[PDB]
Order: sequence, then structure tokens, then C-alpha cells
Amino acid sequence: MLKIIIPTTMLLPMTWMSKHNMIWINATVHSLLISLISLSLLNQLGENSLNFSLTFFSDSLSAPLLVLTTWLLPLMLMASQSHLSKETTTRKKLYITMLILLQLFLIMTFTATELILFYILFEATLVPTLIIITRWGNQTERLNAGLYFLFYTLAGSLPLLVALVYIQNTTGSLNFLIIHYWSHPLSNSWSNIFMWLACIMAFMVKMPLYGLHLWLPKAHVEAPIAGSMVLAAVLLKLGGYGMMRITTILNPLTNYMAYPFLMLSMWGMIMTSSICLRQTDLKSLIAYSSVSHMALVIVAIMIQTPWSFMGATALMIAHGLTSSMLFCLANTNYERVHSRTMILARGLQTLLPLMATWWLVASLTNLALPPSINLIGELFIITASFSWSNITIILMGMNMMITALYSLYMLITTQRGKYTHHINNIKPSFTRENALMALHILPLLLLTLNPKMILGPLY
Amino acid sequence: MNPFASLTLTTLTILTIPIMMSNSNIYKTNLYPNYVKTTVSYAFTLSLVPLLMFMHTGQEMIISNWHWMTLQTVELSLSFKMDYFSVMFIPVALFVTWSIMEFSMWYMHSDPFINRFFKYLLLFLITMMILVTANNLFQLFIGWEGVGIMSFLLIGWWHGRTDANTAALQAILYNRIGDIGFVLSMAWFLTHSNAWDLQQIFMLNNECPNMPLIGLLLAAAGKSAQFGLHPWLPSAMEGPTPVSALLHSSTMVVAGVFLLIRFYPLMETNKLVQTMTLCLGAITTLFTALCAITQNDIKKIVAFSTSSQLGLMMVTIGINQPHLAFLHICMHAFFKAMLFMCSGSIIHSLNDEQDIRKMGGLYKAMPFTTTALIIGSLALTGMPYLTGFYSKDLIIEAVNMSYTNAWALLMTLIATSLTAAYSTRIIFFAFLGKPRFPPLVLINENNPLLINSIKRLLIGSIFAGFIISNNIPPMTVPNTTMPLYMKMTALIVTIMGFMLALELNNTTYYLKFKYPSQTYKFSNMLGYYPSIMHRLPTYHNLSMSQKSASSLLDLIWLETILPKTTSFIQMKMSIMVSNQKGLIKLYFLSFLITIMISMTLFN
Amino acid sequence: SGYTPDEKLRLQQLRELRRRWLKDQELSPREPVLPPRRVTYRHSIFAVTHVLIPVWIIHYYLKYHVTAKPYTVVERKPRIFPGDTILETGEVIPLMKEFPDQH
Amino acid sequence: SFPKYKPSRLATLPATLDPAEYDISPETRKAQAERLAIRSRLKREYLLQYNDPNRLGVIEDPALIRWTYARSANIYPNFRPTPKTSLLGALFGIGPLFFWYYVFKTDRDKKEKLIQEGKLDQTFNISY
Amino acid sequence: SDAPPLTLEAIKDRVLYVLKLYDKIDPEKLSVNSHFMKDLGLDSLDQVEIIMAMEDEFGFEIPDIDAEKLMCPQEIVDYIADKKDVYE
Amino acid sequence: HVTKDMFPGPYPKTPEERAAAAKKYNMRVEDYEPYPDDGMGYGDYPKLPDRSQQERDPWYDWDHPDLRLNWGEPIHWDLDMYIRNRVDTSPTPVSWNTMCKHLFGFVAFMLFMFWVGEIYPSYQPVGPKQYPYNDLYLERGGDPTKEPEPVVHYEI
Amino acid sequence: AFSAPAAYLTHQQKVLRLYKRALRHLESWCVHRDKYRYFACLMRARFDEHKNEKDMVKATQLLRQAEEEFWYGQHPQPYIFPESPGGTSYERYECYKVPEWCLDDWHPSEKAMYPDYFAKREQWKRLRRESWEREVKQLQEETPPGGPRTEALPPARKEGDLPPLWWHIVTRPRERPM
Ligand SMILES: CCCCCCCC/C=C\CCCCCCCC(=O)O[C@H](COC(=O)CCCCCCC/C=C/CCCCCCCC)COP(=O)(O)OCCN
Ligand SMILES: CCCCCCCCCCCC(=O)SCCNC(=O)CCNC(=O)[C@H](O)C(C)(C)COP(=O)(O)O
Repeated sequence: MLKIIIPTTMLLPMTWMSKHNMIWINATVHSLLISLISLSLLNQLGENSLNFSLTFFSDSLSAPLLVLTTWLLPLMLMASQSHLSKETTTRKKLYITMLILLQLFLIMTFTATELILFYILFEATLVPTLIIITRWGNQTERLNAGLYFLFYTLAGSLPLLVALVYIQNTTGSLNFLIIHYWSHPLSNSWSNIFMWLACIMAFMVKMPLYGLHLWLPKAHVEAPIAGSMVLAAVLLKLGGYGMMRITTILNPLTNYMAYPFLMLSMWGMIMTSSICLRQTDLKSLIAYSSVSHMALVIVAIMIQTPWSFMGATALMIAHGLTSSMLFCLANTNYERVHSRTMILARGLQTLLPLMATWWLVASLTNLALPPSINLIGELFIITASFSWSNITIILMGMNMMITALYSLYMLITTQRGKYTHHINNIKPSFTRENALMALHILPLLLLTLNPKMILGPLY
Repeated sequence: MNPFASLTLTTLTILTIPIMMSNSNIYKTNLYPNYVKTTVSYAFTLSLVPLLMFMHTGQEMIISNWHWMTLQTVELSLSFKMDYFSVMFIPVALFVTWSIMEFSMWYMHSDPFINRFFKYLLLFLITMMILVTANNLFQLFIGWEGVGIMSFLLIGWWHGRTDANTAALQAILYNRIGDIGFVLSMAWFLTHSNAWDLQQIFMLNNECPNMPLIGLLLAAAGKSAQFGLHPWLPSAMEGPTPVSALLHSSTMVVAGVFLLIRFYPLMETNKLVQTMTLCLGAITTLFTALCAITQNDIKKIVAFSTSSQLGLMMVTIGINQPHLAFLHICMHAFFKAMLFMCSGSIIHSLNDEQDIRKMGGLYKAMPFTTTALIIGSLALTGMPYLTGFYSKDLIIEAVNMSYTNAWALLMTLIATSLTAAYSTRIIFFAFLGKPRFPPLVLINENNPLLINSIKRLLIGSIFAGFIISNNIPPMTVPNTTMPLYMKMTALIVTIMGFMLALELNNTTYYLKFKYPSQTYKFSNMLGYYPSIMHRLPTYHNLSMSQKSASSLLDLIWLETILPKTTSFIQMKMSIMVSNQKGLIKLYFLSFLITIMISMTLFN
Repeated sequence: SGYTPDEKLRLQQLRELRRRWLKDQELSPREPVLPPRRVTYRHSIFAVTHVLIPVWIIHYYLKYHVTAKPYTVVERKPRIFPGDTILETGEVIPLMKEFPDQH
Repeated sequence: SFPKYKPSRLATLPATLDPAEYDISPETRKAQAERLAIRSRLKREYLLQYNDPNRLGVIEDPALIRWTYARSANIYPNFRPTPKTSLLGALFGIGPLFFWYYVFKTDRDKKEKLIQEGKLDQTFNISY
Repeated sequence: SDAPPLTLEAIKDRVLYVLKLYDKIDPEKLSVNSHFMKDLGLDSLDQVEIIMAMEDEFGFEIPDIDAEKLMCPQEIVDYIADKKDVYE
Repeated sequence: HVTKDMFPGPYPKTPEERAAAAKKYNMRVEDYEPYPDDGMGYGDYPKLPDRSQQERDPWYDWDHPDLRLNWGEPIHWDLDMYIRNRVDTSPTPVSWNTMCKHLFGFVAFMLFMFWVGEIYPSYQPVGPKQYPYNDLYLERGGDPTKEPEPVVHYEI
Repeated sequence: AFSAPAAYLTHQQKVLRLYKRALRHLESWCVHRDKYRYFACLMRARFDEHKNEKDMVKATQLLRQAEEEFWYGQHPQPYIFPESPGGTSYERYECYKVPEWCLDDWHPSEKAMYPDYFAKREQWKRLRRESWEREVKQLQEETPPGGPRTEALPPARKEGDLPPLWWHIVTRPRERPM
């Protein structure tokens, strides 16, 4: 596992010793090389895991997330290359350093043999993204967004530290292998109920759960493109990964403690989707769609069945890729219009046809069209919920319907109709943006050919 | 070995070559439409062979070639079913598509993006073939979604028009409403039968419960535009004529009836679901015929005719006659496609004019279109020894001789009468009167592409019904003996509708003006179904999406509870704690108080 | 009614300008300067490259790979009628019960 | 005399049938004149900014900015806890949750009782 | 489409042709520059009916605000030419 | 370029600030009408007529022909609800109540008549169909080791 | 469309519009031409009876009952021309309309094709550049104080002067560009 961590750490001296006009080239090249190296982790076993050492290990659940995290950084660099043109070399190096540190923290977070180390790195990731949002942010509300994003997560995660140290003092270890092998049932007690709440709330606040999702539209609107990319693709999956790992010790309490949350998601995935129908901002619309998808993932995790787990993993990967693509598209529009409103730039398919094709493919992926992995995860979770209770389908069906609607809404308002007359600074699309979209979309349709790589360890 | 499998897969394989060549140089020239049309014709003539082999022997095969994945005890693999339905529907669909593309090479000559149009037509054809030949529910769902998304892309062909966009979104909406039931059926089948493969579903379900068949019926109603979800099919006329002629008249729409046919062994074991199917078909056909009676746009009239035919096919499904419904699918393909082609030829000849009020005497000005439309209307109305005879007459016979609803029987009889009536309306108002178009006459059919495309389907609508009926093996117990009055009831209601419609249209020459009756108004606005059902629910959703969803809950109360209360409490406590004047008097007084409290309290 | 004089002059001048602009919209014979640079017969080549090659590949794939595994390609049992003969075994189906034939 | 047309929220009264347009006073003419005057001033300023060859950007529309700000960020500072808002929020945010909870709890309890009683016929139910 | 590119001469010829079919106005008195109310003594309803006939002849309908101030044949031809973008 | 003072503010209470808000929104003081002063944060923004965007004049030379809006004019709070691709409030030839009554009556009568036809069905003067080998017991389900009760069919 | 609107609608204009709309809907009702002509002359006969009415009160009371009666008998599916705001091809070609300014972004390789057109385009650009500078001054000196009272534009009055605000009216894409 060190063969991935060490080059990521070496990315920092490379960036700081690079020429004043070559930082982007070397950063992108070596990030892509690190992604190629990390591709080896996909080789998994039907047995326990690949236990590299006493400190790190990999699984069929950590492997897709690690590969996605390593693949993200070149895309973030290409996205951030444009709007940082008038920046001093030292500050560009600081920005690249923040991105590299965030990737390193996520890489060592997703392996994490021991729960306290996982918590340490999972809380360490809060700093680079907070600095990115509050420093390289366009609007004056970036400070409030940073405060919200920091304090929601810290309030959720502070009881988790107490719960984890209490676990280590009682059972004796926090190593995940020993935790799984020496697992014992949880008695129905008030102490155990608060134990469950402390262990669960920290991850459920970052998914985000409906009603605890107020921070996400703010942190998405006020962040730069790289911040929105990283927080929509991987940083949302930290909560899902945490719940998937930690639920092994919460049984059989979860059978009846999950009821308040399931409802909050089952209704919430509807409500936010309806919110997407009436939105004047592209970024807010995509943020609310992300909230809906992550609510469905929460339902899948709380159901706690094999099909639920595989569907949740596939949905996490697919949602990350699609959300990053959509935010790239929105940022490309913003860099031309500088407005970030839906109704100003209209009829863009007349002006940018290939970008219209990219919009169509992104919307179709978000619409969960077969045989894309989005639909694979969605269908697996829907079937598992149907087995959980035959009535759930109703809500599920409604959400699916509404989903398609708003997706096509986002496709029709921005690309069809009559172009706005007074916007004439719509330059033809660069090769950089088109390459970014192609590198976003081709992995999705390639993963569609081999779903077993993203179906988790329960495949 | 066994050329059946090789040829059946080769047709689908070669149907996809121009899609791969879409990035090659031929896509940037004007020869691409001819290339795609030639590919389609070759595919049809190649597919003609497995049908012949089945006709000789009765060959059926399943081909599970590629193994996609395995999920514990479930196995998902790329499997094609090539039974009678597939090997019969493929040649008909390919023939209809070939005629439609040859027609479109003339109709869409002035469109700058004609290669994209042909590319889209071919993509829709591929997705339809995938849907038809599918052996498991996942592949069938893939085709189900592909045809729908291709219809969305083709309806909104002119994206600069608001009405095209809203019509495409409406079609997507209704098809997703059907998709809810489709997904419910898929979940039920995999939960209970533990497989999506058709063979296991057939084995493990001897007495199919209500829920999976309810889901299948909902999906079929959504995609076939039944009474509950009808308006999308007539509103889908915003697209080009070639698209409407093939996608919405004879191929994509029959997807729901085909799905119900695929699961006919399970449908016959449920008596309630068959009753619901019959009732839904009857209401669909009568409502659509009533609407088509008074419509004035030719395309809308033929769309309502197609909806009525689909309702009649669902009625056939209800009385447990699936093979008859498939035969009616095959015949309706031919004559409905020809009717749409003739209509589009008239519109192109009259400078993009669709209303029948501004088109008069074309009977002599454009004879080939007139005779083709006359033959198509005769076949549609059940003229004996024609293509529509062998299906529709047997439908009427079987519905009249079965233990079914009396209301449904009356409903289909009235629907047949109204079908004759609106066919007469089309002919009378489009070919018989005096001309009513602008003085500048641009009428011309002298184009070999259009003539050949029309005449191929015209020969089809004359002979294919007889050929297919005489070639397929028997599939149902025939009705040999009939009471004489019940035997001719189809012809009787046909001529009754003809005579009554002709008498009613003859009175328009009278110099009498009377305001329209209440019943007539109801028929013109489509029972007011499009109005209220497109104004009341949508509004009552969207307003909530702004009021309860975003402002009240997300922007007001969820912000009030956690963040704002905490901030207010902390600010107030900070103000109380820090607000000291800096006097050591009060400081040491508090020191003394806390000293005495500690002394007297913790010991 | 009618136009005010200012309206007539403005409409006239705008219309002359529009006609001039529209006349400028035409193309000279040499206008598309294309720069050139390079590096039954049609029906026969079509039938070869668009039918024969795909069917060859499909036949090979089905004959030697798909059929290599069990139950991938499975066939409906051919119908057996009385009086028939079987190539594999050679026995003959005995006839039926000589039903009473009339009309 | 003919049957009256009753307008509704979703089907408004035609402009030709409004009695208000027939009640003509010099005040109404003055109001219409100043309405068209402000419309003409806005159109003049928009066209002046639009036809200028020097501009190569997006004409900032204060109305659009005001609409977006009012839709997004002007809700809470103008929000006051009232019995109407409190009651509507409580209903729309708590009622559906408890209603779905009751529905699903009843369904799952019935299913569990049937499972314990053994009368469910869970044959072939392998994947869950 | 296959629509021939009609010209100003064609449009003027059509307008004068339809005007000559109007019996209320004399064929000899009418000119390309002849006014309706004053040079021909017509009514406002006559003008609106003439606009109706032009709309029916040419297949497109003129909006009422534009048609009410269309008082002479030459400006009718000019309006139609501007609307249909015909060169010469 | 937008200053702090032209952004929407709180509900106007005195006529002076009412006229100031009307001037800010580019509309007449007499035409200006804010939303009621309830908890919902409509605030300063004007209560425009609930008329849809479809029924606006199609011949006016709007700056935005597709949306039929003019630059600088006040925007309806629910503009995204009426964009001609969504719910519209254009007048209809028949009144709303009459259309609702007619459709509801038609559907209710249809359902009632279908139920009645279910109660009173239609059939033919024939007896039940006869199948040879004990209503085809062996080929329908099977169970060959049970010897079911034989059923013989009546020849007439 | 081309004509600037007025602050209000006169009674004469309103009655003309009622006549136009009623005649069109009657034509829609009576499909055949001869029947249409018969009922149209009848309609004109019942229309001009109150032509010579004098007082405003009765005239305003009229044209109101007429509007209500028309509303009751309005033929809920009238005939609409294909390019009309309700026709079958209202906005068919709006997707082929492309602004002129996009030609400023063409690659020089593409600009190599069609050289005469682009030379004329630069000529038009220079003409617009001078005429705009003239037009700003002409419009500010011409406008009444306190803001314009109507959206009507004055024409050009000098020799080399061009009509104010002419660029985006003259350079419309086309009616049917492709
Ligand atoms: C978005 C903000 C969310 C913030 C987190 C919300 C969840 C809060 C979790 C509860 C807080 C305390 C957790 C304690 C850590 C777990 C350790 C544990 O469970 O051990 C228990 C100890 O359990 C406790 O002591 C817990 C007491 C709670 C004290 C603090 C109360 C905080 C507020 C509680 C209500 C809110 C919780 C849910 C909030 C939902 C989010 C809004 C047993 O200890 P013993 O005494 O040795 O065993 C007895 C037998 N000899
Ligand atoms: C099926 C549809 C049914 C609709 C029927 C509607 C009912 C029709 C009957 C309406 C009766 C009336 O006119 S209501 C009568 C209202 N009062 C007047 O008309 C008095 C003055 N008339 C004018 O001024 C006119 O414009 C005029 C002088 C005619 C023209 O003038 P020009 O041209 O010189 O400009």
C-alpha cells in the first residue's frame, strides 16, 4: 500500500521544486501515473482481504473508492487550470498542495485497519477542503459555508471519539478484523441506544441525511470547481464507507433503531427531488440531486442485506462520477456567463453542439438509463427495499419519475429553445474542457462492461 | 450448423454497422441515408430466411451467448429468444422501417441534419430489436428505455420549438409512470421466482398472483397509451412525419401489447387481471375513437386511430387470444404506416399544411396518394379479404363469442362504427370536395422514392394478411359455427358507421349555421382530459416544491432548529458571561459566595 | 391611421439597409475555397463487407465458443407426428386408431 | 343572453371580457401612459446597451438579480415565527414521516407475525 | 420544400391581381400607389377584409397592429417582402 | 455593479418606504402591492398577477422572445412555474367547473357501467368445454402418484 | 410586431379586431367557400348596422355583448396558419437561426474560405462603428427630457446618418436560414 502513499507524498516536493510554468503538466502526468499504479488494487479475492501490513489493508469495498480518489486528482487539476490563470506561483503551488494533501488523507482513510486511525484521518480531511472553500472562493458567503461545513461534521464526529474509545476500553481492540471476528450482539439498553446514536450520527451527518443536509448546498455553491468536484465525488462517500464498516457491531439493535432514519431518507429522497424541480441555480439543483441519491444510499445501508450493500457501492461510484461531470459542465457555463443562474444562458445547443452531447450523456447517466451502473445500483437497492417491505416501491417509483423530470429539465432549459440575444461572449469550447468530459464519461460506460469490480465485497 | 441462430444474430449485428461508421467519412457526405437504407433492406432480406425455416418446421431457440455477471444464485447473461413472435415481428418491422426510410429520403431532403435523422432512426430500430428479442427482464428493460429515450430525442427534433420539447417531456413522463409498474414486476419476480430469465418465471409460477401482472399491465398501459395515460401519443405529433409514421404508428407503441403477449402463460392463470385488461382496452378504444371523430388535424386523427387499434389489441389480450393480437399487430403495422406516409405526402405537397379545412379536392390532383389512402382505409375498416380483415374480423368474432363483459362488447362495436366514421371523415374532407388551398399550386408526386415506398406497403396491405394467415400454423380453437346475425355484426356496424358518417358530413353543404352541441365540444377537447390533467396536478405539485419543499422546511425551519438556535444561545451566553465592568468589588464578593458554597455543599 | 412620416422614412431606410445586407449574403462562384490534400460492384462489395464478414464471425463465435459451454444454445424439441421416422434411431411411430372418417 | 363563463385560478378571465377595461377615466389613461412611459424608458436603455459595438459581455439585468436573491437568500431575514407558519411547518415536516412510519411498522409487524406463525410460503425466496 | 424564390415583381403582381378581383374597387382607378380611404373611398372594414384576402392569398397572417397601418398596396408589398426576406 | 440599497428588503410599513420600494422595482406606486406580512419570507417583492407566461402577447417585440419577457421588468415570483413548458393559465372555451363536471361524470358513469356489466355478463348457449383425460389432469400440474377422482364427460 | 404599441386601444381598433377574429372563426366553422362567403356577407350586414351610432355610452355597451356571444360560440379548435403563434410550425426554424457574432470566433482556416463575404463583413463592421458613434449623439439630442414617452425610434435626418439602433434589426439571421 506504501507504493501508492509514497508517490502521493513525493508529489509535494515535485510541485514545490517545479518550474513556474510547468506545475500543471508534471502534476497531471504523475497523478495519472499514480492512478495507473493504483489500478492494481482492483484484483480482489473472495476471501477476507489483502492485508498489506498491521496498519493498512484493502478490500473489495475500499478498492473502487481508492481508484476513484486517485483518478479524481488529474481531473481536478484540469478543471482548476482555467480560473487560476492570474494567480501567483506560490499560491498555485499552495492550491496544488492542498489537493495533494486531501488525496493523501483520503487514501490513508480508505485503508485504515484501525478505527481510531480512520477517525483521525477522516477528521484531518476537513482542513484542506475548508481552506480550499474559504480561501479560493468567489462569493462572500464562503466563510459561512466553511463554518457550516466544519461545525456540522465536528458536532457529529465528537461523540464518535468517545464511542470509539469506550469500545476499545471494553472490548479491547479497534482493529477491524478482530472487531468482525469477536463481534457480539448488543443488548436492548439505553446505554446501547446512545452508543448506537454516537456511532451512527457522525457518518450520517456527512452523507448527508435529510434534515442534516443544510450545509451541502452552501458548501457546493460557494466552493470552487475542484472543491465541488472532490466533495461531490469522494467526500460524500466517507459517511457510507463508515457506516458500512461500523454496522458490524451495532446488531441486533439496528433492526429497530433504523426506523427514524429510514423514513427521513424515504421521504427525503422524494422531497429534495421535488426541490430540484424549482431551482434557479444549476449548482443548487445538482447538490439537491446528490442529497436525494445519498438518501437512497442511506436506505440501502440501513436495510443491511447483501443486495442492498452491492447496490449502495455501485450507486456511490456512479453518483460520484456523474455528479463530478455535471459540476464540470456547470462550471464551463459559468466561466462563459459568470452568472450561475439557469435562465440566463439558453439555447446553448445551437452554439456548442459537442457540449450539448456531453450534457445529454450526463443527464442520461443521472436519469439512470440502462445498462449504466447507476441503474444497476438503483435497481438493486429498489429490489432489496421491496423485499424489506412491498410498499416502499411506491415512494421509490415516484422518486425515479421525478428524477427523470428534473434531469431533462436541466437539459431542456439550458440547451434547447432560442438563444439569449445579449450574450455574445460564448467562445467555442476548448479542447481541455472536452477532454475533461470524455475522461469523465468513458470510465462509466467502461465500468458498465465489468460491474463486478464495483459491487463490493458481498458480490 | 443450424443457420437459424447465425442468421438471426447476423441481422441484429449488421443493423449496427452504420452506427459504428457514424464517425467515418461517409457520415459527412450526402450518401449516408442511402447507405443506411441499403443496410436496412439487406437486413430485412437476410431476416426473411429464419422466418421461412420456422414456417417449414417450427424452429424455436434460446441463445445465451455472453454471461454478464452472477449474483449469488442469480445469473444474468446476454440471452436472445427467437420464438415465433420474434422471427415474425422482425421481418415486418424491417420492411416497415425500410419503407419509412425510403420515404424520409424524400420528405426530409431540405433538413440540414438529415444524416443525424437517419442515425437516430437506425438507433431506434436497434433498440426495438433488442426489446423484441430479449429473453430476460433486464434486456427487455434496456430496450424499453432505449425506445423511449429515442422517441424523446426524435419528437424534439426541432429543439427551437417549445411545443416539441414539452411533448417530448410529456412522453417521458407517461412512460416513466409505466416504468414504475415495470420495475415493480422486476422486483417481485426476482424476489419470489429468484430469476429474471423467462424460463424460470414460467416454471415457478403456475398460479401467478395479482401484483406482478398488475405491474406488467401498468407498464403496458403506459407504453401503449391506454385510457389512463393516452394523451402523450396524440401530443407526440410535434415530431417529423417519418418519425410519427414508424415510431408512433406501427412499431414502438405496440411494445406494451407485445410485453403482455410475452407473458401470456401467466396471464391466462389470472382471471381478475384479464378482466382489467379487457375493460381498459374497451375504454381506451372507445374514448380514442370518440376523440378522433371530430378532430381536424390529419396527423392527430391518425394518432387517435392508432390509439384505438392498440385498445382493440388490448381487448383481444383480455379475452385470452394472444396470437390474434400479434396478428393484428402485424397487419396494423402495414396499413397504419401506409396511411401516415400518404398523409405526410399530402402535407409536403400542400406546403406543410396539416389542417383538413384548407385542403379540398385531391382525388384527381394526386391520384396515387388517393388510391393508396383509399386502400389503407378499406383495410383498416375491415374490408373482407384484405390485410385488416384476417385480424379485425376474428377479433370481433372472438369478443362476441366469449364469457366477457357486455359493456366491453358494446364498446368495441361502437368503436368499430366510429372507426368507419372517422375513415369516411378523412376521405370526404381530404379528397372529395372542392380545393381550399392557396392559389399557388405546388402539387407533385412524381418522385420515384415516394412512389416505390408507398407501393411496397400497398402490395403488403393487399396480400400480406392472406399470406401470413395461410402460412402460420393454427394457434387457437376456431369459431366454426355462428348465428347468422352475429357473424355479420362487424360488417353491419361498419356499413352503419359509413352511412351515418356520410349523411352527417353531407349536411355541411347546407346554408345553415348552428352552434355546436355540448356533446360535440366534449369530444373536441378530448374529454377535457388534457386540460385539467395537465393543469391541476402539475401546479399542485410545483407550488409545493417551492413552498413546503424549499422555503418552509429547508430554508426556514431546518435552519431554525439546529444552527440558529445554537448560535443564538451561544451568543446570549457569551454576552452574559463577558459583560463585566471590571470592578474587583463584585469579583471578591462572588469569590466569598463561592467559597461559602464550596464549604457548605461538597462536604 | 397609417404611418407617421418619421415611421415611413425609418421603415424605408431600414428596408434598404436590410436588402443591401441580404444581397451581401450571396456567394461568389469562387467563395468556397476548398484546400485539397490527401495521403452491382458497390452492391457486391456491400454484400461482402456488410453481410459475409459479420455472418462468418458470428458463425465461428457461436459454433466454437458459445456452444462449448452447456445449455447456452438450446433448441425446441421438434414435433413428432404419427408415421414419422427418426434419423438417429430408425424406429417408426405406429399409426393412429383409424378414426371413423365421414364428411 | 348566453351562458356565463366562470374564470378560475387555472383558467383566467379573457382580457376582452373584463368590465374594468370599459370603465374609462382620465386617471386610467394617465396610468396607462405612465406604464408605457416606464416600459419605453427601460426598452430605450436596454437597446442602447445592446446595440453598442463596444460591449462584448452580458447585459446585467437588475430584475433577474433581484428575483434570484429574493428566491434564495431573502427568506430567513423576513421570516417571523407565526402560528400559521409554525402549524404548516409542523404538519408538512412531521405528519408524512410518522404516517409512513406507521404504515411500514404495521406492514412489517404483520409480515413478522405471519413468519412466526409459519403461514407465508417463502419457497424459492433465496435472494434478499 | 421546393418553393420557388418569389420576387418583388411577383408579390406586386399577386397583390394587384387580388385587388382587381375586388369588384368594389375599379380596376382602372387602382394603382400601385393608390390609397384606399381617400383615392378609392373605401371603409375601414374594407381595409380589414382586404388584409384578410391578402393573408389567405399568401398563406401567412398579418398581426393586427401591423395590418391596421397598412393603407396602400406599395407598403403592403413592402411589408410582405420584409417579412419573407426576398432580395429583388 | 449592483449596490446594497437596490436589493430586496423587509416588508414596507410606511408609505414613504412603500413608494421607495415601488421605485426600486420599476413599477408604479399605485400598481405596487407586496405580499401580506406573514411569516413566509416574500418580504419586499411585489405580488404580480398570477397570469401564466403563455398568454402574454405573442406579437410584442420582447427582448426574450421565447420566455416573452422584457429586460428590466419585474419578474413573477413563480416565473419558473409558467415558462410555456409547464402549467399555464390561459383562458379556455369552456369554463373550468363545467369541464371538471363533465369528465368526472363520464369516468364515474364508465366505471359504474363496467361494474354493472361485470354483474350482468354475456355468453353463449353452450355447456362447459370437455377435456378427455380427467380434465387433462396429467398434463396440467401432474402428480401421477395420487389417482384423482375420475371425471367422465356426457355424450349427447 | 414591427410597429411600436400604443398606451391604449381605441374603440374603433377594438371593433376592427372583433370583426377580424369573428370572421376568421366563422370561416373555420363554415368549411366550404361559398357558405363562408354567404355567412360573411351576412356577418358584415349585422356588423355595420350600428356604424352611425353617436353616443359613447351605447357604443361601449355594444361590442361587449358581442364579445360575450363570440366567446360562447368561438369554435374551440380554430384554423391557425402554420407559422402563426399557435400553428404547427410556429418555431420550427428557431434552431437554425444563428447570430452573426459567432463568425468572429471562426478559425482563420475557416475564414480562408469565403474571403469576399468576410471582407464585406469587415466593411459592415466599420460602417456600424462610425454610425453608432453618430447615433448616440443623435438620440440624446433628440429625446425629450425625463425619458422617452413611447418606444418609437426616429429615422435618420442628415446625409450620411443611419437610423438609430439599426444593426440588430437589419442583421436578422433569416426566416429560413437552413
Ligand atoms: C448533528 C449533531 C449530532 C451530534 C451527535 C448526536 C448524537 C449524540 C450521542 C449521545 C451523546 C453521548 C454519547 C456517549 C458515547 C457512547 C458511550 C456509551 O454509550 O456508554 C454508555 C454511556 O452512555 C451515556 O452516558 C450517554 C449519556 C448522554 C450524555 C450526553 C447527552 C447528549 C444529548 C443526548 C440527546 C441527543 C442524542 C441524539 C441527537 C440526534 C442529533 C440531533 C454506557 O456507559 P456506562 O455508564 O459505563 O454503562 C452503564 C452500565 N454500568
Ligand atoms: C361566430 C362569431 C360571432 C361573433 C358575432 C359578433 C357580433 C357582431 C355584431 C356587432 C355589432 C357592432 O358592430 S357594435 C356597434 C358599436 N358602435 C359603433 O360601431 C359606432 C361607430 N362605428 C365605428 O366607429 C366603426 O369603426 C365603423 C364606423 C363601422 C368602421 O369605421 P372605419 O372602418 O371607417 O374606420
